[PDB]
Order: sequence, then structure tokens, then C-alpha cells
Amino acid sequence: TIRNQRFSLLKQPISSTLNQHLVDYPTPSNLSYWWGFGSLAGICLVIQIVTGVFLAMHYTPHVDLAFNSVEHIMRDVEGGWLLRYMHANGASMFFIVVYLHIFRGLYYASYSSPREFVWCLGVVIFLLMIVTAFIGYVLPWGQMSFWGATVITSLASAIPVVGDTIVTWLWGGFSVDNATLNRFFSLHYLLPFILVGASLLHLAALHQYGSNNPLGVHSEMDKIAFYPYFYVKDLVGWVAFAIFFSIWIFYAPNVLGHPDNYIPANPMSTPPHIVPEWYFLPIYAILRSIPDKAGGVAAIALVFICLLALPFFKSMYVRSSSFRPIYQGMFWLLLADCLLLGWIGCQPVEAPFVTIGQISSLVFFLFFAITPILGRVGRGIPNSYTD
Amino acid sequence: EVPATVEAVKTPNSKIVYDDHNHERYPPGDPSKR
Amino acid sequence: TIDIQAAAGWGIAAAAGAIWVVQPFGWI
Amino acid sequence: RLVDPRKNFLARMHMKSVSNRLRRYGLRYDDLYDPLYDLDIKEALNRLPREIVDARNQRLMRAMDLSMKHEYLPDNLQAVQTPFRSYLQDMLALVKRERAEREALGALPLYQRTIP
Amino acid sequence: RLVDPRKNFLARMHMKSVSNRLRRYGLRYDDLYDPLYDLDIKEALNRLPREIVDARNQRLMRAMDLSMKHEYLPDNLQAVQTPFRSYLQDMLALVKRERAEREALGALPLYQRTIP
Amino acid sequence: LTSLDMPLQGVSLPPPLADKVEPSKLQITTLPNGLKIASETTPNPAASIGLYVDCGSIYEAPYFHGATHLLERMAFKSTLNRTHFRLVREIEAIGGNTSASASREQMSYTIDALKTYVPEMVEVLIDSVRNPAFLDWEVNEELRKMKVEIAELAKNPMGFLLEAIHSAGYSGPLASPLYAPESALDRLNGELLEEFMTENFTAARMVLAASGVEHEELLKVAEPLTSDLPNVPPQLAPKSQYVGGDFRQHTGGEATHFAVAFEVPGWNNEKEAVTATVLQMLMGSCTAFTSIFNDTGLFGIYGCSSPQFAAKAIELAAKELKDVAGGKVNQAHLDRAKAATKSAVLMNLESRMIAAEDIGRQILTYGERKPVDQFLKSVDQLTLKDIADFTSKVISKPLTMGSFGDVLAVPSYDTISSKF
Amino acid sequence: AELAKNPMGFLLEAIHSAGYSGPLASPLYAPESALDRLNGELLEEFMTENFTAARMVLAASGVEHEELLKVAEPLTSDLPNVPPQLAPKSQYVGGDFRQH
Amino acid sequence: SPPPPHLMPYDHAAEIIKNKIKKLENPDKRFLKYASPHPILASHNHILSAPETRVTTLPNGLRVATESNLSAKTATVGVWIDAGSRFESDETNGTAHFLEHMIFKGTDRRTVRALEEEIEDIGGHLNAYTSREQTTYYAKVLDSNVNQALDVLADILQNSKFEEQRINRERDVILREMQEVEGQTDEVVLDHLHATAFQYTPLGRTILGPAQNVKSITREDLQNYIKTHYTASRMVIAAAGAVKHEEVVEQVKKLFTKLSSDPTTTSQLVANEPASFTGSEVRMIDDDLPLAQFAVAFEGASWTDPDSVALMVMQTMLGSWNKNVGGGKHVGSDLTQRVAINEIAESIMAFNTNYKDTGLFGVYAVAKADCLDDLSYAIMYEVTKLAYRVSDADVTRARNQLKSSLLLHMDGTSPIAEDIGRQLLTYGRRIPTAELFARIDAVDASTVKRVANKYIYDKDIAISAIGPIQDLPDYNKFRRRTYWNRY
Ligand code: HEM
Ligand code: HEM
Ligand SMILES: COC1=C(OC)C(=O)C(C/C=C(\C)CC/C=C(/C)CC/C=C(\C)CC/C=C(\C)CCC=C(C)C)=C(C)C1=O
Ligand SMILES: COC1=C(OC)C(=O)C(C/C=C(\C)CC/C=C(\C)CC/C=C(\C)CC/C=C(/C)CCC=C(C)C)=C(C)C1=O
Ligand SMILES: [Zn+2]
Repeated sequence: TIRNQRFSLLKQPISSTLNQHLVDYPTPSNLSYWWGFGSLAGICLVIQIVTGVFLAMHYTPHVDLAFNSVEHIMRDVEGGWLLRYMHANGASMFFIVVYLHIFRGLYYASYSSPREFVWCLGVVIFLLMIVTAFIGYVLPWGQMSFWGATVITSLASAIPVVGDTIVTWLWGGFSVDNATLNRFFSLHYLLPFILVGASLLHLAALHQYGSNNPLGVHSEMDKIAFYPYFYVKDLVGWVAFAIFFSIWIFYAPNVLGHPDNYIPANPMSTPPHIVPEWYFLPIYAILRSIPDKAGGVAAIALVFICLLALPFFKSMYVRSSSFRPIYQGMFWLLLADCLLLGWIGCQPVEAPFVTIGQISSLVFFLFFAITPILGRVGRGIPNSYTD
Repeated sequence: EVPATVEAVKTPNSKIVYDDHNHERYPPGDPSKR
Repeated sequence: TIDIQAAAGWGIAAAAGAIWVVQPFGWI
Repeated sequence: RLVDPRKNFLARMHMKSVSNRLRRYGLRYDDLYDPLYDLDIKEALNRLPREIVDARNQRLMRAMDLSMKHEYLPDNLQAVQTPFRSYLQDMLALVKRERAEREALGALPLYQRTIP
Repeated sequence: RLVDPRKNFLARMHMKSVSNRLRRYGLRYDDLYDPLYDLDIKEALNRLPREIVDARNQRLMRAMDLSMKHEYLPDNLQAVQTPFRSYLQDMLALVKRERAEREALGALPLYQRTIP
Repeated sequence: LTSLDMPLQGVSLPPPLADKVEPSKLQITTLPNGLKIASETTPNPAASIGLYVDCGSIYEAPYFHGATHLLERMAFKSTLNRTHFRLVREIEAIGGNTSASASREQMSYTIDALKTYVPEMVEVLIDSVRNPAFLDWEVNEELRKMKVEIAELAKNPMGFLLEAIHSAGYSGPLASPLYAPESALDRLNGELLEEFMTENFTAARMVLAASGVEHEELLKVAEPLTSDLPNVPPQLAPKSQYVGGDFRQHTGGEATHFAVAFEVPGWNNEKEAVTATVLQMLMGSCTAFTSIFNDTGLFGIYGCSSPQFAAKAIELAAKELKDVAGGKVNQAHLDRAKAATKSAVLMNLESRMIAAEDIGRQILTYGERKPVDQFLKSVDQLTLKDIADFTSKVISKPLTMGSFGDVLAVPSYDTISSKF
Repeated sequence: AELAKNPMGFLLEAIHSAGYSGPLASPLYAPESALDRLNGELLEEFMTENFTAARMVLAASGVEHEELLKVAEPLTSDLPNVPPQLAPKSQYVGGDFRQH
Repeated sequence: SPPPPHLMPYDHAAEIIKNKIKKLENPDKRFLKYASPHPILASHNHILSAPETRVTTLPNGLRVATESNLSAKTATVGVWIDAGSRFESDETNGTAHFLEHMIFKGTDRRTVRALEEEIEDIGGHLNAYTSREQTTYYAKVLDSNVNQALDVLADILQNSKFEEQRINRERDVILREMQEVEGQTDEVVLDHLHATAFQYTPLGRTILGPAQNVKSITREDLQNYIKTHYTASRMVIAAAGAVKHEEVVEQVKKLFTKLSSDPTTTSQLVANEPASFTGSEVRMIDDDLPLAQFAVAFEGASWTDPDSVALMVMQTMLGSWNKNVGGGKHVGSDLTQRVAINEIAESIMAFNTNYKDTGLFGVYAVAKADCLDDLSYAIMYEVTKLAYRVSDADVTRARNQLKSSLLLHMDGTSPIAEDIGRQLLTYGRRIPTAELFARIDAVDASTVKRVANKYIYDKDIAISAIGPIQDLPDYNKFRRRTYWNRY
């Protein structure tokens, strides 16, 4: 055809890019509600940025004023209790949605070819989310914030030769002080914008080949436009998420947290119980299961190494767990193991939790060690199960 | 024999039966629910 | 002569929305 | 042999469970092999007769329609399914052998995966 | 009119300066009318014979080459230049006349500009 | 309002026409420059005005190949006084329809509308023929649509074969294709079309036939726009000789086609032409055709058959020509074809379009519209001897063979020629 | 398609079918209608019924006869012995070719 | 010194085109004095004077209608019957088409050879055509053979034999046609459109019917069909041309004596089994076909609904066009302009089908696969625009074109005869041209907007598509495009 005249405005150059990437993008027609958590994570990121920008209009990154400015947000600025609870609980909702998003990708093997770059960009995003949420938790300058920042910056001391100098360089001195809190605030305003760019590249990598489907098969024969079919399906999830979010904000604003952060930071006395936010507990558990300084940090790095090497293992040509009974069973054991690790991290370091944490850590790493073996053995399934 | 699609194209059906697992149709000729 | 009615109809909506977002009942 | 179902009852249970899952959707095991996963699958699929690929594509569309509707094939249609009737493994093995021969002789590959 | 060089001496200086600037590059005044500026010029250009459009494109490539090199045409070549010999204004005016006639009778335009 | 089954109230009903209307009389006015204007009054409220020129592919030779077909495509385009857009709008404002046809020896331009819009139809029709603009972009667009019209020609085996045997049957002007090849379309331009039309479109070679208008009104509008045409002494149409031919374009595959043709007298010799038409009705894919020109004609038999059954097909077709020539046709069949000829001609004269085109075609050729009753007498005089003698002479003269499709199994021209 | 560019071969091919009747009029260059129906199994049936030992000659310029026989015999002696088939007869009739 | 403006090849060519343009600059007013591009509503009741159409209802309810033109040499006479596939049953569906095949197969007096030889002895033509609601048999003969043609028609309608061997032979011809329903995809797209739009109604069935029905057709089934439907009060005898009303009426009284006289009436059959419109679609995906053809239709109006005339004007406003039309970029129809300017279809045509109690209004188009998206936007935009913006010039020009087309298609005895028969069946009378033009003239821009708002705006649609239609917009996209959210 000859585009002499102007047809629908969506096909004009002003909005052609948005039309092809959002309104008319071909999507498998059999996508379930487990494919709606990507938009949920995007909405959570926007909520965190919007509430955070307005909270930064009232927050002071000074050790003499940080705690009181948060309390001034809660008590003085109109609706400031809502912005603070939306932001504090929004970080928990962001991790809940992203954790469900990662497990959908494990169950349906969405990391497999040709979507290896999508999974790898997701792992980078996950690291950015962890660093962003952690340094944000230091900003209120409570007892949890101070002792939380003390050890994470101390993790660099595991390096033998230059470990101490990295710790003092991260601190900006010889202890967690106003220098640490001031630089954590600047990075907490910047990393969320880097997260936006990483998510856009994440989205762009996925659009190269399209989304995976619950059956794990070629889907080019039954694709439909994202608008309005998966827009109205995502809208149901957004409203359902809002009800979930509203329950936490208005009726249980402090259940997903610890009361120790409501005590101003005291560098003299550590609390008897010292734990991170709940979404960091599984990493806490793997760290504490290794009875070594360097070994604990190495195991933490090995978690992200195993997540990065997952798409590149020589695997069988079948994706979905709905046709892989052995892999499907291992997935449910891995999910139960990740739940156990989070519960273990909330426990003090003593019997029997030391033995349980060590076994749970081994089971977690066994999942990534057995999956390539399943692929190599499973390659001969079509040649052994004959009609 | 003839394939199913060729029979459908060659023989219009005025008594189409739709899939009813998820949605039940209103009786034919009912006013639109717009 | 329906563009004029379209403008008047949308003007009512703009007025209705303005009184809805900003609710100056204590100012009128 | 451990995976052979005629000997290992665990392998027989594994074959049976996979057979029911495939039968519910009218899919064959070769239908699970997607041409975007491996460039050798794309090459093997391109060498197959048209009616083979047409039938595969029809089975994929039927299965995707059933998945969308949250229903399975009717029990009468499930009885005539052949989940493990093979059409692709022999072609795929031939393509893999040809690729290995080219590698052994130092030739350029006939096709390469685009770097994402 | 004041834009008449014969009646107004200020217009005579204006025409002389434009001619001198155009002659340095071997450009005609109608070569400054670019088809991307509006669709009427593009329609008028498409209606012109190929030999005129080919000559316009070559004068434009010569001028862009001179401008890139920080050079002017040689004085021998400058003597044979005709900066104000027209090839487009009559066709442009006809295209505008046809466009207005379509608008007066309520017809759709033969071409519209893409919303950028 | 009221439902359509109840009469509408307040409608002024015109008085009805009489059940027996006097048929009119053709008035032919010849202008000093040579243009002839003819019109008849018709009771129905529709007018058909046409311009018929004695120009076609017989005047393309040798450096205007494709001009006649392009003039038909470039009909009713932009003129020197009105643009294409304006001309289309003026026709649509009065609810008119325009048409152009191009043949080997004639071209026509017709417009049809209600009789109350005659001055607009006459003004528009004359302007388009007398003053064509021939803009380069308009010619190029129609030349693009020329190629698809030529490319599709292989989808109509009857049409494709008819042209092919015309080229293979004649030697000279009539062998010039009516659908020029792609090479001959590249050289065609506005300057060639203007030079072609100015050379051939003269007042003495044009007839303005208008069925359904008073002569006074038609003369009052047309004369002021046609008298300016210069007097160009009438020329002689080029002569075409008939020879044999063997068209063969092996495409292969399946579904062959063929057409075996012979020479029959043209529109002149006003007694043997009727025999050709009755012969066509007598013979009645498998069928017979006829394409009669001013001084010569082509009578032949079509046929599709099967790619390997072709040898039996030409044998079977040739046997019928021999069978009619011998005299194996009875009186019952002759009366069957005699009645079909009479009914077809009379039934064809029901349409105002055919009647108007019959006026122009007959005045262009014989300068006078002959009454159909004279033709009807010629049909009702033919005996079995006349038909057999005619066919006997026809199969004796050279033949024109043309096949299309799978021709490997089709027999040689010499074997087909020996059958007769 | 790249055959009409050479009027030598096109005319030489055209006059072979236009001058002969029968097997010698069968074109060496098939048209774009018999190529769509050609396939590998059609080719196999042609070879098995035409490539027989009685119609095959193995000619070698630059080799001796002993070692050539030593290699060629194990690779050709197992061909079935089929009776020679009579060559198909072609008849010259004369004819005309034209292409505008 | 520079060259003169003719030396250079490009300068010389520029002078030629500039001279041609100046030639077009000065028009001559001799050829610009009558024709005008502005549409004006004209009243010419005087020219539409036409021969009287005489209608006589017989004692048994039979109606004889004639249009006398004694100047003509030929005539067209035939029978128009209020019967079709709509009035059959599900089990009897296809009998009407079977009857059309067997109606010329010989009677008691005349065998098949006798029938054909008699007709072509006088050079006559016998035509039979059956549709969903109408059936017609008519003969085109010379003036002298009107009486003979009437005898032939009355004999085949009343004394047909229906031989067992002929039924079996004709059973195979139709069965072959039912397996060869191809090569005319226009007749197939509209057949599927009727099937899905008029679901579970008599109007949704096809004329051919199912293959099991033709397999079970016997002599008694055909005789029962004639006895049930071919009744005196459902039949109209229409003659046009060189026919005298009295002579036709006298012959009708003599020949049409043994009619069925079954008291079944066409108004009661429609009332008891009404036809309703159901929004739905059928998509026949076939990527081997080179062109895609689809039809989108709204529910239309019945024959006697006064809005049907406004729908005819609206159909002329959308127009019809194919690639071989010379001036598609300049016509008054915006939909045709959009299609012709951007070359987004092979052909486009608006249709307005009327039935006894309902109708179909829509657009049929043929296009390549890659043109489907832009074509669908253009069709829905211009159809929906009828409910928002209607120009007086566009409605006047469509009024002028509808008048001209309705009178310029009435050329010949055969078109007049069917106009007499069709109108006597659908309206019960022949609407005089003056009244028809007065109803067309009452459809102004406000009338078009009101009618479009009733039938088009925010209304369900029926789509039937075949071919490479993967890029054709789905039902929800078509449904959304029936209204504009900016108003
Ligand atoms: C550019 C966008 C952002 C800005 C400007 C921002 C700013 C802030 C500020 C000023 C605070 C201290 C006030 C308070 O404690 O409530 C804070 C706390 C926090 N932010 Fe952000 N933030 C942003 C994005 C994010 C994101 C994306 C996350 C999650 C990954 C996040 C997680 C947190 C957490 C967990 C806290 C501590 C909540 C608590 O008080 O217990 N922030 N943020
Ligand atoms: C900032 C947080 C994230 C956002 C906004 C995000 C967004 C999205 C979106 C919109 C999609 C496509 C629609 C869908 O399948 O849900 C997607 C797909 C995907 N994401 Fe994420 N994602 C995020 C984090 C992650 C993480 C942490 C991983 C795991 C390492 C990951 C892995 C994937 C995979 C594998 C897919 C393809 C899923 C499929 O098509 O089956 N993403 N993401
Ligand atoms: C009891 O103890 C503990 C806590 O406490 C309560 C915790 O919360 C956590 C939770 C921490 C987790 C899960 C890991 C956090 C991971 C990282 C990588 C944080 C390290 C990053 C920092 C300090 C800021 C990044 C600095 C940068 C980029 C430097 C900037 C430089 C330039 C731009 C040039 C754990 C494990 C813990 O055991
Ligand atoms: C078929 O394709 C599509 C999907 O399936 C792959 C989807 O899942 C979704 C829904 C989910 C999306 C888009 C999640 C993406 C989230 C991201 C990148 C993080 C948050 C987004 C931000 C901050 C917007 C940044 C983008 C721009 C252009 C900057 C301007 C924006 C603002 C000022 C707000 C959409 C719309 C989609 O089409
Ligand atoms: Zn039929």
C-alpha cells in the first residue's frame, strides 16, 4: 500500500513505536495470570519512585536529624503517614511480586533459549533491587539501620589483602557515621533510575522473541494483541494487588518489619536480635550456614553465579514443568527450601537451626547442579519412549 | 474423504454451536446486552 | 453543527471535572 | 537400560505420566520441540514435508486454544491420540550428524544463532 | 510591487546579492526548495521530467561538496551559472491550484504530512 | 414517513405515456468540416450520447504500437479546460456514466445520463476528445495499469486466442496487436499520443450519435464546439491481406486450448455476412466465434479438451466444418439457427446503449443506419444450398490455427490443414 | 529465465520442437510448469529405468586398463542385465516458430 | 556568458513542461459553460412520464401485471412467486433449488426434447432463478409468441412430470455443484455472512441446502412443495414490451386453472418464524489464496420500512470501486477516495439487502493480506462518519446518482418485467417513478444522520472473511470502531 494519506493516529510516526511495542504487540493467547507480575513489578517501581521523591522533600540525611525527620513525616506533614507506609510496605510488595515473577520463570523454564539474555538482565535487576532496598533501610537511622549497614559494608573485609581498605572507603571513615548515611542517601536516589533503565532493556530483550507460554511450545499460530486482552487481564491483577497493598498500608503497616528500627541508632549497644528485612532473609541464611568469613561471602556470590549460569546449561528441548514430572517435582522442593531458608534466617544462630540451615543451603545449590543432569538424561526421552 | 475445514467452507451452517465451557450464550435473536 | 455541541459537551465535562478535583465548596 | 520403560517400572511410570499430559492437549512429544530453542530444530523442521509441519502447526493451535479455554480434549478425541508417534527425531539426528561432520573438517557452519 | 527589481532599487540590490550567493555554489534558487519542507514541493518535483530532477540533484551534490571543502566554484564556471532560471515555480503553482480546487469541492487531499 | 406499501401523499404524478408510441426518424446533419451528427428521440427518460472515430490499431503501424489502447485508458482524463478531478465531479453531479472502447478499426466515447442533462453531456464529451491535456503523470499512471491489463490476458483463453489468430491470420495493419507488448509500452508518452490523435482525429472521421435527444437541442450545443475543426480530405483505410497462421505458445501443465479459424467476407458484400452470422448460430469448452471487419472477417471454432485429448479435439472440430460444408444439416436445424439469428438481433436492440452504438457504427461505415428489416429478410432467404456452398468455400481457403497451453500433443499445422 | 538473453540458444532450442515431431521435439529446457511437479522421487524412477549397464560407457583418457578394471569392476559388476530398449523414433515434418 | 535556455538537455526539457503548464493556465470558456461540479437537486417530473402498468387481480387472487410498449418487437413474460429457501423447513431445505433444476424437464404434453425444441424453434429464452424469498421463471420471446410462451410457463408450473430417472440424474448434477462450491468466492462470503448473521432463523439457510437433503429428494417432495407454496395468491404474472393487457389476462384465465389454492399466506409464515440479527463472525483462514475477501454487515431494514430508501442513498454515498475504474481518486465517495488514493484494495462495494422483515447493510471488499489493516480502518471510519458528519453536497450527489441509476438500469423488456414482478411481491404495487424520486428527495443530511445513528452507531456487526486474513482486525476492533469517543 501507498501511505499517501493519514490513517489511524496510532500508526503515525508520533505514536508508531508505542503502538508496535504496547498496543498491538503479538502475545500468546494462553498466558495465565502468572504472566501479570511483570506489569505489577513495573507498577511497584513507579510507586516507589513517586512516593520516594515526595518523601525526599521532607527527609534529612543527617545522623542528628534522620530519625526525627521520619517521625516528622509521620506526624506533621499532612498525609505523610500514608506516603511513608506506602513506601515502606511498597518495598515489601515489590519483592513479593518479583519473587513470584522469578519462580514463574523457573517453573516454565522461561530462562531457556532463546530468552537467555532476558534472564541475565533479570539477575542484574535483582541485584539492583537488593542494593537499592538495603541502603534505603539505612536512611531512617534506627537500631536496625545502623547495625544493618555495619556488617554489609564489613563484608568487603573478606578479601584478604585489600578488604580492610574497601570497608573504610565504603564507610567514609572508621565507623558507620554521618558520612555513610549521607552517601547512602545519594545512591538511594540514583539506583532507582538505573533500575528503570535496566527494566526497559529487560523489556526490550523479551520483545525480540516474544513471551513464553504455559505450554512451553511455539506460539506463533495463536498470538493476539496485548491491547485490550492482556491489558484488561493485567488490570484485574492491578486492582487485586491494590486490595492486597491497602490491607498492609491501612491495617497492618508494621507487621512486615521489626520494632527495633523505632529505636534511634545506638552505636554502643547492639540489639539482642539483629536481622534484615524479610526479603533478605534467604540470603542471610546461606551466609550464616558457612562457618567461615570468606566462605560465607563466596556462597552469596555463588547464588548469583548459579542464577546466571542457569540459561546456558545444556538442557533438554522441553520447557514447561507441565510436561516434565521430575523437574516439576524438584521445583516444588526448591520453593519449600527457599521458604525454609527465610524462616531460618529469622532464627538465632544455635541448634538445631545451624544444621537445618546447612542442609537447606545444600539443597538450594543442588537444584542448580541437578538441572543440567536432568537435561542430558532427558535428551534421550524421545528415543526411549516409542509409540 | 474431505478435510473438516473444506467441508466447513463448502457448507455454510446456520446452526453454529459455540464453546460453552466458559460462557453460556443468550438465546439467538435476543437483544444485545450493550 | 455538531462540533459546537461537542465543544459544549466537553466544556461541561471539563467544568464537572474541575469542581471534582478541586472542591471549592468552602470558597463559593 | 535405566530409561527404557520395558525394564524399569519407574521409567514406565514416567512415560505414562508424560503420555497423559500430552494426550489431554492433543500434543505429540515432538510438538514440544520449538524452532527458536535450537537452530538445528529450525533446520530439521525446514527439511520436513509441508503436510508434516502443517499438521504440527494445527496441533499446536488446537493445544493453545484448549490451554486458553482451560479445557482438555474430549475423551473420545483423547482415545485416538498418539503422543509418542515420532516425526522429528530422525531428521534432527541427521542434521546434528551433518553439523558435526562440518565441524570435524573445519568448515563454516551453515547457519548461526543471532547474538541477542 | 516593491519586490520588483525594475521599479525598486532596493529590490535590485536584494536580487543581486542573492544571485551572487547562489552563483558561488552553482545553485539555482529553485534548488533551495526542499521536498521535505512540504508535500506540495514533493508532488511538484515528482511531476517534473527525470532530466530536470537529475540535474537538480547533481547541482545539489556539487554545492554540498563545495560547502564541505570550504570552496567556491571557479570563476570560469561561475560565469556560465544561471541562478534564477526556473524549473519548479510553474509546476508548484499548478499543484497548489489543484490542491485548492479539491478543498473547495470537499474532496480528500491527495497526500498529507506524517504527524512527527 | 409512510411505509413503502402505502402510496405517498402529495406527489405530482406525470401523465402516463400511450401504449403505442410512434417510433422516431434518424436525422443526420453533416457539418461543412465533415462531421456527421445523428440523433433519435426516445420515449424513455434516458439519453446516450457517443462519439465514434474510425481510428484503431490499423493506423498504429509502424511507430505508434499501443497508442489506440492507451487512448481508451486515457479517456475522460484532464483536458486543457478542466482537470480530471473537475471532470469526474461534473459527471457525478448529474449522475452520468462514461465509457470508452477501442477496436482494430473503431474507437468510441459514450456518456449516459437523464435527457435533461444533454448540454452537460455534449459539452463534456466534445471537450475530452477535442482538447486532451495528455499530462505526463496521468499517462504514466495509466501505463502502469496498462501492464496489469496485458498481464491478465493469459487468464482469458478465448480472449488470448482471438488476438493471437488475428496476428497469425493477417499480414499488415490487421496483424498489429490490440494489446501491445511491454517493450512497445515503454516508448509511449504524451507527445506520441498527441501526435497520434491529431493525425487521425478529424471531423470527417467522427460521428456524434445521440439516442434520446431532440436534434435541435443537440445541434445547438454541439455545433459551436465542432465547426472549428479543419476540413481534412477523407483518406483510404490501409489494405490487409489474409494468410494462414500457426500460433503456438507452449506453457504446459494442463488444460490446453485451441481455435481454428477461416476467412469470411467483411461488413461489405451485404449478403454473405448474414450467412456468416447464421453459420455461427448453426454451429452454436467448445463453441464458435466471429469477428468481421469492413472488408474481411474471421469465422472459427473454439475448444478446450484435455492436454492429451487435443488430437481428437481438432479432428472432431474439423469434422463438423466438413459436415456442414458437405450438406448434412437438415432444414430443422437451419430454421433453428435462422430464428436464433432473428431473435438475437432484435433482442439486442432493446438496450439504449446498443442502439446508440449501432447508430454510430453504421454511420461510420455506411453513412446511413440501414433498417433491421432488410437484415431480417436476408436471414429469411437462406436455403441449405447457400449455407453449404458458403462453408465449402470457407474451408477451402487458408486456415488460422492457434493453440495455448500444452501444445506438445497438439498436432502440426500441416495435419490440421489436410483435414479440410 | 536467463535464456532469452541469448538469441542463439533460444532459437536453436525453438526450431528443434518446431521442426521435429515426437521425442526430439521434447524441449531440453522444461517450461515453468513441469518444474513444479518435479521431485526427487520422480527423478529416482527416471534413473532406475534409464541408467542401466547396457546404456553406460566408462571412458578414461590417461589411465591404464588393469588398475582401472581393478577398481571399477567391484562397483559395477552387480548391475542387473536388462535387454536394450529400442530408441524412440522422431519424425521430421518441418514447421514455423514466431515470438513477438 | 551562460548558455541560452535551450542548449542544455535539462534546460530544454524544463522549457517544454513550463510551456505545457502555461497552456493549462488559460482555459477556453466555450467548453466551460454548461457542466458544473456542484451537485444541485433538480425536479424533472415531466421527463419521467412512463407507460401505464396495468394490474389486475383474478378471482382466485392471481395478479396479472403488464407494461405495454407496442412499438417494441419483443416481449418478456414470466411468473414471479413469493417462495424461496426461507419458506422451506430444515428437512425440506434445498427443494426450491431442486425444483428450479427440474422445472424444464418435461411435462405430460411435452418431453424434454419437445420443450427445448419448441423454445428454440422461435428463438426464445427460458430463465429460472430462485433466491431466499423469491422465485421466478420467465421467457424472452418475440411479439407473436407471447401466447405460446404463456402456455409453456403454465404447463411447466402445473403439469411437470418429475421422472424418477431424471430426478436421480439431476440429484448427481447438484451434488457435483455442492462439492464444486469454488471459483466464485463472492457468492461464498455472502452465503457465510447470511449463515452467521441470521443464526437459527429461516433466512440463514443456503439456497442449495445440505447434501443429505438433495440425497433424499423424491417426486412426492417436489409435488408437495408446489402444492404448498405455488398458490394463486402468492404468484404474479408480469409481462413487458409488445404485450396487450387484455390478451395476457384472457390467456392467464385460460391456462392457470389447476393451482393449489393452499391457504398458506406469506405474512403468517414470516410472523411465525421471524428472522433476527446476531452479532457474530466466521473467519475462513486460508493462506494459500492470493487475495482476501471479507464482508462486514449491520442489520438493515425491510422492504417496506421507510428507512430503506435512506439506506439506498447511504449505499450510494459509500459507493463501489475496482482497480479498472479510471477516476476513483476524484469521486464524491470518501471511502472510494481513501481506497483509490492509497491503493488498499482490489475492489470495494457497499450492499443494501432487503428482506420481508429485516435486511443487511454493509461493505464487501477484496484486498491483499498486507492491505487488510488499513482497509478495515478506512471502511469503519467512513461508515461511522455517516452518524456524525454528512455534507449536503455529498447527500445531494448521492441522491442524483441513485435517481439516475434506478432509471438507466430499466433498459430492456426483461429488467422492466422483473421490476414489475419484484415490486408487486415486496410492496404489493409498482411504485411510480415520481413517488420514488419524492421519497429519495426527502432524504436530507439530517435524515442520513438519524438513520445511521439507528442502524450503524454502536451496533453489533457480522463479519465473514476468507483467505489470508491473519492481519484482519478481530471482532472487538470492528465493534469498537462503530463509535467515536471524541464526540
Ligand atoms: C528515586 C526513587 C526513590 C527515592 C527518592 C527514595 C527515597 C527514600 C527516602 C527519602 C527514604 C527515607 C524516608 C523513609 O524512611 O520512609 C526512603 C526509604 C526507603 N526506601 Fe526509598 N526511595 C526511592 C526508591 C526506592 C525503591 C525503588 C526501593 C525498593 C527497592 C526503596 C526502598 C526503600 C526502603 C526499604 C526504605 C526504608 C523504609 C522504612 O522507613 O522502613 N526506595 N526512600
Ligand atoms: C524490576 C523488576 C522486573 C520487571 C519490571 C520485569 C518486567 C517484566 C515484564 C513486563 C515481562 C514480560 C511480561 C511477563 O512475562 O510478565 C518480563 C518477563 C520476564 N522476566 Fe521480568 N521483570 C523484572 C524482574 C525480573 C527478574 C528478577 C527476573 C529473573 C531473573 C526476570 C525474568 C523474566 C523472564 C525470564 C521473563 C520472560 C517470562 C516469559 O515470557 O515467560 N524478571 N519481565
Ligand atoms: C545482620 O546482618 C545483616 C544485615 O543487617 C540487618 C542485613 O541487612 C543483610 C541483608 C543484606 C543483603 C541480603 C545483601 C546486600 C547486598 C549488597 C551488595 C549491599 C552492598 C552495597 C553497598 C553497601 C552500597 C553500594 C556502594 C557503591 C555502589 C559504591 C558507590 C561508588 C561509586 C558510584 C563509584 C544481611 C545479609 C546481614 O547479614
Ligand atoms: C506486549 O508488551 C507489553 C507487555 O508484555 C511484555 C507488558 O507486560 C506491558 C505491561 C508492563 C510493563 C510495560 C512493565 C514495564 C515496566 C518498567 C520498564 C518499569 C517501570 C516503568 C517506567 C518507570 C516507565 C518508563 C518509560 C518511559 C517511556 C519513560 C516515561 C514514563 C513515565 C514518566 C511514567 C505492556 C504495557 C506491554 O506493552
Ligand atoms: Zn443450480
